[PDB]
Amino acid sequence: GKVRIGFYALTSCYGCQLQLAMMDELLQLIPNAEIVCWFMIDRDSIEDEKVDIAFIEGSVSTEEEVELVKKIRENAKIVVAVGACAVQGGVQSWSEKPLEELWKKVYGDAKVKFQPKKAEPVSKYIKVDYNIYGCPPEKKDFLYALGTFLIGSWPEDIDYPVCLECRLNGHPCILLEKGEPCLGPVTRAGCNARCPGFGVACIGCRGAIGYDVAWFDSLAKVFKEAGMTKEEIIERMKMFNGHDERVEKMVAKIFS
Amino acid sequence: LPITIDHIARVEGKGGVEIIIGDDGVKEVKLNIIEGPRFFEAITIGKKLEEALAIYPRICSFCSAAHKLTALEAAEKAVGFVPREEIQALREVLYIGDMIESHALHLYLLVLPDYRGYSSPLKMVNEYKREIEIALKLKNLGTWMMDILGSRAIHQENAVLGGFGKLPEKSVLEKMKAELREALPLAEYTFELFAKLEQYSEVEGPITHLAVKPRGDAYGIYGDYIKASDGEEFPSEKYRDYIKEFVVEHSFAKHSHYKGRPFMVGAISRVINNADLLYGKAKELYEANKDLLKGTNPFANNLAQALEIVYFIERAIDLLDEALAKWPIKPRDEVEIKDGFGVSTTEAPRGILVYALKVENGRVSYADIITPTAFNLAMMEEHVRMMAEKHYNDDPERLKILAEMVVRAYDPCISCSVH
Ligand code: SF4
Ligand code: SF4
Ligand code: SF4
Ligand code: FCO
Ligand SMILES: [Cl-]
Ligand code: NI
Repeated sequence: GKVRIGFYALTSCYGCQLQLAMMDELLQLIPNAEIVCWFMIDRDSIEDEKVDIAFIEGSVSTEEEVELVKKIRENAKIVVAVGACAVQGGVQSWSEKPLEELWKKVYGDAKVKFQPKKAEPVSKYIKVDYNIYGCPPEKKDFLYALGTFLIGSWPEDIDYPVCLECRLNGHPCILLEKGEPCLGPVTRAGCNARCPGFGVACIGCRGAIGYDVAWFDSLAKVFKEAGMTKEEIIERMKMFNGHDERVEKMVAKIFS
Repeated sequence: LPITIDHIARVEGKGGVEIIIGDDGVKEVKLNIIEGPRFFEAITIGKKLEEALAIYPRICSFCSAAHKLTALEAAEKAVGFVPREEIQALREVLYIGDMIESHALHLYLLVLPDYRGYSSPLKMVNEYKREIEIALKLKNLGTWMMDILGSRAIHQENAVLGGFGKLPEKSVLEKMKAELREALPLAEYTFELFAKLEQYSEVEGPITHLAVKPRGDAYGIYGDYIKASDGEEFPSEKYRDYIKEFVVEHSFAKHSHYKGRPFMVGAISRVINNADLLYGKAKELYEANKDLLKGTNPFANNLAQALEIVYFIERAIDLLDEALAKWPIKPRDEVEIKDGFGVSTTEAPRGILVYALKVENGRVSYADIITPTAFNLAMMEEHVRMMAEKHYNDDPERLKILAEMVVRAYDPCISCSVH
């Protein structure tokens, strides 16, 4: 048989899908596999078909997406949450304001037949078996995962900060020489330190990691010298970790 | 017995079509836009201007750079910054980079399977080797442009307040001008391929076409006046005076009227209002095909995108020449977050994009966004009606194919429509 792969969409910018779709010899790098649901490129997809690997992109932001992830979980052997939207609830997850206030601010008092929920990751409603990180994730994050799966192995995630990748390429640390509030120390690696490589601080697009190794002589020292309060770091980290209940503790520990 | 298309394939975002039919024929076409809302307009209220400026591109991946670059203009108008000549040039060129990649994506991977019998562009790889080879070269030019200048083809963190975080070596821009003018014959090929595709007469009728009038003297993306094809022209900050939105029960996106009627925005709307402003091979391809680029048919949208690919490929060889002649270029300038209000209207690949930003205390107090697909959703509903009326008694799966063909001609990015 062939490995049945599907790709399914919650609420998202479709960028994670588009990154896959733009991988050029994509067909020639999944030769073991067949793509049985992917509505963005295939008019013949079927949603309630069972699959070996399910890729879900986006936050659970409607009542129908709730009942939907319970269907994919039921119909799929491996559930892979893909992207900052599906892994952490995304940039649409960093107001804490309740749904009504947001509904009222954008739509006025109007109503809509469908039911909007508060942005929420896939982990909130079903068991996720793997996460591919980033907003969007790299091409190599998909090559690696699709690659390791289609041989029978199981993929594993990088757990060290961007800073290792930034020093290896020799980028000047814009946190130090420039005092921009780079989230590298607390964002997992993988992107080849793209943003510091262009002279811009990292905004954490690949999800918070724990600062359990003194990669700075004193991150506390630099953070205070360049004038960035604990409240200022926690909020910048919310941009991509609006539901991470440890984020508050990792920062306070840093400033310890 | 309504006829429903639950999930429309080969568009961006989640959407459906449902046709209500009765004794008098077809009564109603509802485009069910279920793509959940993400409340961009609300949650960036009371966040710092750069923090929100970094998040506005996650509205949409196909038009990512259009979002970031239009929101930048608006913020840079609020705080009263003004860019520099060459920083604005390279801005227009990163935008063009998004024009080419989006157009090529849409013409080749989303539309063309319908005319070829294929459910999927992935499938026609071995029957249309030459065509896809050309698709991937044009798409990948545009993708390379956005990597070099924006840092990434999706979500361009190199475009910042005041200019760019880092500008490439001069040799790279010169290689871009090489890769550009090599693409020109591929852009023409595409025009010709699409010039020979059927503009189905069932949707032929009158359309109102709104486009941003370009400042300067060429077919462009930036400007301060919105023309309508009736012969009107109104200022971009007054967009709220001449264009009225409203919720509807079957959509998370907000419809829009101009003088109380549906209109359409995009590549054809720009060709209607602004074709005299072309030049280069685009001019002739327009002048030799005026009867294929009429305002009276949404399928004319597809060929106009092909015509635009040709133009912007030339338009960008000239814009780089401008930037290359302010060499060297300090990549960005200081920007004082003095309070202000700023409205910007650009042409995203799908039509007009309007960002309205207000800054109090270097924070965002007010934000208003309307995406070209949100404009278009009303016209789309009417054109599907005309299709579905000449075929509600045909075979359903056949009705389905042509309804969706109509929808795909707008190049809907639904994610843009529900921000
Ligand atoms: S994670 Fe990022 S790229 Fe992926 S769908 Fe969400 S916003 Fe788009
Ligand atoms: S703090 Fe940022 S700029 Fe400095 S080394 Fe870490 S990732 Fe690079
Ligand atoms: S540097 Fe940070 S924000 Fe930039 S791509 Fe890497 S993880 Fe994402
Ligand atoms: N093109 C495009 Fe996206 C939409 N609608 C934007 O702007
Ligand atoms: Cl057909
Ligand atoms: Ni879009």
